[PDB]
Amino acid sequence: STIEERVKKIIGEQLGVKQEEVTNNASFVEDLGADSLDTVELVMALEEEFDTEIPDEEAEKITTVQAAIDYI
Amino acid sequence: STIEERVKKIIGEQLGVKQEEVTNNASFVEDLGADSLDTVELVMALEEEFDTEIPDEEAEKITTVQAAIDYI
Amino acid sequence: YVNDPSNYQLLIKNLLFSPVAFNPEQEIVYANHRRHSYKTFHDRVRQFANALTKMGVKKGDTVAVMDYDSHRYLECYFAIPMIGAKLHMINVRLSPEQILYTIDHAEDDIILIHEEFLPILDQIKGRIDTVTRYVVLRDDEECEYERLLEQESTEYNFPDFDENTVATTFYTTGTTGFPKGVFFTHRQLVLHTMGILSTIGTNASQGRLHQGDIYMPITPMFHVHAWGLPYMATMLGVKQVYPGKYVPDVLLNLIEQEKVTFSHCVPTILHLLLSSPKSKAMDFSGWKVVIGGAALPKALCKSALERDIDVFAGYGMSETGPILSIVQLTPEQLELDVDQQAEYRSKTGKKVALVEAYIVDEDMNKLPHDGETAGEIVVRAPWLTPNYYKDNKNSKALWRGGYLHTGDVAHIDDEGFIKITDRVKDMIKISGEWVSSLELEDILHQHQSVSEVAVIGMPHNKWGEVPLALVTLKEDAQVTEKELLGFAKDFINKGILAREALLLKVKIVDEIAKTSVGKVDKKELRKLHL
Amino acid sequence: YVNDPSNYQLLIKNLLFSPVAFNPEQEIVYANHRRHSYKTFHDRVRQFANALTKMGVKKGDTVAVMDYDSHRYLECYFAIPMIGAKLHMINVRLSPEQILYTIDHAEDDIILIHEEFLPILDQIKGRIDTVTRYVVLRDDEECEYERLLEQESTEYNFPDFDENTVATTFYTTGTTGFPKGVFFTHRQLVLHTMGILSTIGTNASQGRLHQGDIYMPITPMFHVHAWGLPYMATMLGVKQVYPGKYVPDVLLNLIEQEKVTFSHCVPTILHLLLSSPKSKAMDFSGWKVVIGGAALPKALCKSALERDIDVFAGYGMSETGPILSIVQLTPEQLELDVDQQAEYRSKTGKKVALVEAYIVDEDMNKLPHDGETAGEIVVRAPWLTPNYYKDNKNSKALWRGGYLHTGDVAHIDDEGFIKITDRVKDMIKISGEWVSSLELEDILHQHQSVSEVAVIGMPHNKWGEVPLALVTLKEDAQVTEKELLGFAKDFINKGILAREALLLKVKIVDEIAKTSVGKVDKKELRKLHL
Ligand SMILES: Nc1ncnc2c1ncn2[C@@H]1O[C@H](COP(=O)(O)O)[C@@H](O)[C@H]1O
Ligand SMILES: Nc1ncnc2c1ncn2[C@@H]1O[C@H](COP(=O)(O)O)[C@@H](O)[C@H]1O
Ligand SMILES: *C(=O)CCCCCCC/C=C\CCCCCCCC
Ligand SMILES: *C(=O)CCCCCCC/C=C\CCCCCCCC
Repeated sequence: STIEERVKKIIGEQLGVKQEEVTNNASFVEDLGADSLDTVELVMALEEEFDTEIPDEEAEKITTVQAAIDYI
Repeated sequence: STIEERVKKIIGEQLGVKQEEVTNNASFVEDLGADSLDTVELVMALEEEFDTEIPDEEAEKITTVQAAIDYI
Repeated sequence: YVNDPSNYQLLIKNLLFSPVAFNPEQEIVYANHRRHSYKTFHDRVRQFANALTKMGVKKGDTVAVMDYDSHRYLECYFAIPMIGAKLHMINVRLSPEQILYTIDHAEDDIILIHEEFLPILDQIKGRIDTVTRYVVLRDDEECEYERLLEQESTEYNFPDFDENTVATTFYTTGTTGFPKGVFFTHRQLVLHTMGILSTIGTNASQGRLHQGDIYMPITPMFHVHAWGLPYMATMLGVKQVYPGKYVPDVLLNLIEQEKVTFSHCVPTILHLLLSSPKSKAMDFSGWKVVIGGAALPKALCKSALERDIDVFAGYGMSETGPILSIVQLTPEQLELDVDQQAEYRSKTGKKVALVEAYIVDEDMNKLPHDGETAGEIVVRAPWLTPNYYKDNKNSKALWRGGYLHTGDVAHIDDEGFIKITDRVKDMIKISGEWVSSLELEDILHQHQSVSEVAVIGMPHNKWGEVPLALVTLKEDAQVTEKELLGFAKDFINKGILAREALLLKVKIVDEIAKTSVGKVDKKELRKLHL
Repeated sequence: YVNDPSNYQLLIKNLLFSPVAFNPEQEIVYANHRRHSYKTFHDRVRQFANALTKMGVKKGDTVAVMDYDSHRYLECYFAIPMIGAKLHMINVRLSPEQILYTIDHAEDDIILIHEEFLPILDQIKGRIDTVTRYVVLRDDEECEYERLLEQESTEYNFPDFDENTVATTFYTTGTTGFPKGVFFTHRQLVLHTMGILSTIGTNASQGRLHQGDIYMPITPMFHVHAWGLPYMATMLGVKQVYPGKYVPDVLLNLIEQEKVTFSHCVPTILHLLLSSPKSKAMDFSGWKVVIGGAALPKALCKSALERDIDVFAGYGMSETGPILSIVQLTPEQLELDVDQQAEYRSKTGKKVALVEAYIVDEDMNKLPHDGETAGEIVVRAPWLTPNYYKDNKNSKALWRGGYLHTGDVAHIDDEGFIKITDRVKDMIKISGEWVSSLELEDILHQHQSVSEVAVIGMPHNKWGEVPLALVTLKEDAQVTEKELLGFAKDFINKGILAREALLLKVKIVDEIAKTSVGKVDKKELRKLHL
């Protein structure tokens, strides 16, 4: 209800993209306009805000954001 | 009371300097660490916030910030 | 130029027009876009020569190309050198400031740029001042390159000049302040083609490129001449397939449809292709990838061998042609099991024909080849750049002592197998002993609470510089420096102080800076940390 | 080198050791820091030669200097060229990236840097790779330069070499993608000193530099050799005063105490000195400033004349020695009133001895000298740089048609007085007519609701590029484009369409980008706007 809402916020903050377009379906790449470094730093900021401990080993298989949102 | 307080805020915002050290006595230069361009853009931001219309012709003679604060 | 017809010059036009084999009906395939034969290719090369002459390209001009892997790049690989101009290959992975620097340094006259790189040109177009014309390349009939070629005749008489005139140039972004320009002549490229063909064509039954193969590059073709492989494939007259932009599914479809047999790529692309879900049901037992980017891992090699792929390694760099060494297996070594074969195929390899390679110390004393003693590789070959363009001090440091210093530390077997340990500038000098960082990085990466490991040095008073480890932890594992220290101590087989673990001082920094080539910037990490 | 003693070479050591006048007891003053005589100066130059030889500086090495105006810079102006090395003057006003580029391009060996520029070196120290030693200059006894000199003998035999060996080099940041390197030989510097001395020493009674003057620079001494004035002052053997960092009160105190008579500065520094409250009661009627930075205004000249200062203008640039022209007044012109004298003293001036200057069109047709026809100045002189260092195309464009193109548009009087209008790249081409931007900028600046005015061009279909004005308004004056248009129409004396005011399209943008030299970046403004 509220957790999933704010994951659409984080990845939208650093890349300057609105929350209506940026959703669970919106992946870590393409529509956001993120490179490799931008994607990994978004993955890091996910844990710098929600206090997870991402190993990038789950990030080797998630490419839809939705996977991380639900992972939380 | 309140007007003079927030002029110490503006010139402290862009240059990342606290409001206790940055006061009326603190000039546009030195202690802030501002160049020519930084100083003129601070002078502009003064009018972009308090809605004055600085001509830089008053800025040719003000070198203490206090002069502008009271000018308002 | 005085021709003296009895005096033969080694030129690239001889590679094109005096090949090993020429089949006029053999195809050149641009992925799902165009197909034409070698006759059409030879006509289009002459047309491109006519167009370049029309635009005003002389025998000393520079033409720069910003493109993908396509038939247009293959045409530029021939037409521009034969006219007498230098081909400048632009690395599209660099930052726009570095690209602008290289354009200003090389002093290009015409730029051939793909329409997808136009945003890169948008932010540096003002500060160029050398380029007079821009040619926009497209994947449809709107291409200006196609419009310029279909306005010319297919007849042209290519000149004869000295074999020592410069043919190609590109800029390497190694450990230095600014990009360094390497360059090669016609003779060097022709000799590189001949030498590598003699080395890898005469192999008995493993890893050989012959006249029945189908070649498709998976190397971006602007790096080191795509390892000189387009020249070799044109000389053999084999079917060539160009994929364009590298997408794993598109590449797998091309491998299936075109029956590709020979490729070259880097470990990351190969891992992506093997891990793609589309590749599980696709046949692979005719493919002959050569991995030469950097340090083919043993696990990826083992997986590729289990998928029945003839995968082997090779070594080179920008200054060296590039090819200096290739893994070749004697016919007793194909009877070994998958693990020992994977170990053999991951090595640097033996040096190719006409290459002299030694390992030396800082005094250049030519350490023995015993498989344990490690020193820097120094080489001599017929296809090395003589210096850096418009450079003196770095050029002098490159050819110190009469050999070309590759900046790599390796030990050479008794039978000739080279094993690269790590870079010269990554060395860890503790007191009076010399250790690498890559093996420590791998050992710490074997921990179950690390994603990426970076090991750099930290000066000390008595023991000199000491190693320091920078890693990123794993999920719900707030393992501090003490746990990583204990894990390192849990290992064996190390020298120096006990197990060389007394001043590790391991740390954990969140973000590790990565260069435009995907590698971590160790110098920047040192600057930020110390 | 074969000396051939009958064959004379024009070297800088002859400027030092064969001067017009040598007083061993004449002083060299560093502001409130040190004082010593010309004998001590000649001893310290030999000591610096000994130290440079000890550090390993050969006859082709490069020594870079990052300093203020001091006695150390005067010592470097002599000692480094006499050894045979090139002196690279670093512009400390450039951005650190540009400074790093120039250091990499020139390939310096030793860097002499003041301790106050150390933060600049902090962010570029890693990516340098050419410099082996850094010498930190200080204003106290802790200076490493002083410690290195007081460890050497005051005896040295300076070599004799070709007069065409390069002596100095510096980088100009004009309208181009990267800084351009100009360089000069010993012969060119000696000839520049001789020519300017012959031109401005032989004047009857106005604006002459003679053997009784006291010289103090107010030009940063790393730009164009400080207009060659330290060489001329050393040749005359006059008292020299160096202020260090430019502070108006310190400069005024130095002028009062040292009885300075000859100086050179830029209009901004002169305005600051004249507007300082400390200068109202200070005597000025012995001072002979020459204003040569850019475009001495008539109002500042009038105020300086009212303060009884011999103020006059001069023209030059990095590629030209620099001095090409000086304002000299015939003795009938000193009887004119203050306004006409101010008009005369603000001009570009007449060309100095051994200088050929014409105004040409884009076809190089040598327009007439009538005082109205305007074209680009092209010059020939014994002290022009022959090309840009490590550059071909810009070098070819610099010397087009056998003359050096200065990039300035001017009209020359019938009697020889040159009047520069504006730059070549700032031109406004409407249809088939040619107008400047500076006069329009001044006219719009005469409005009572503008602080700074920028006028640039905007392409159109029929009339070609049309002017556009960018200004910043004044207090409580929300005057839109219509008011500025009306104010421009209120003027007179203009050609083209009626009063050339039909497509002005004046705008008001808040912030105007300013380069590191204090000037507005017109190219960047064009990129941002169009
Ligand atoms: N087969 C290989 N194994 C390990 N390192 C390699 C291999 N091939 C290339 N490299 C590395 O890649 C570098 C090429 O650098 P560059 O000049 O940018 O092309 C070489 O110096 C090697 O250190
Ligand atoms: N007396 C002068 N009046 C007007 N412009 C000047 C004068 N002296 C120098 N300049 C300008 O300053 C420029 C020097 O540019 P630079 O190569 O950076 O030294 C010249 O090209 C002139 O356009
Ligand atoms: C990314 O394209 C890598 C380019 C930078 C590093 C150069 C790689 C080394 C070049 C060649 C490796 C040697 C293998 C040659 C293959 C010849 C056929 C067997
Ligand atoms: C800031 O130092 C200006 C440097 C950049 C532009 C060069 C200025 C032109 C140089 C000299 C002007 C001519 C006056 C020479 C004075 C000779 C004595 C009368």
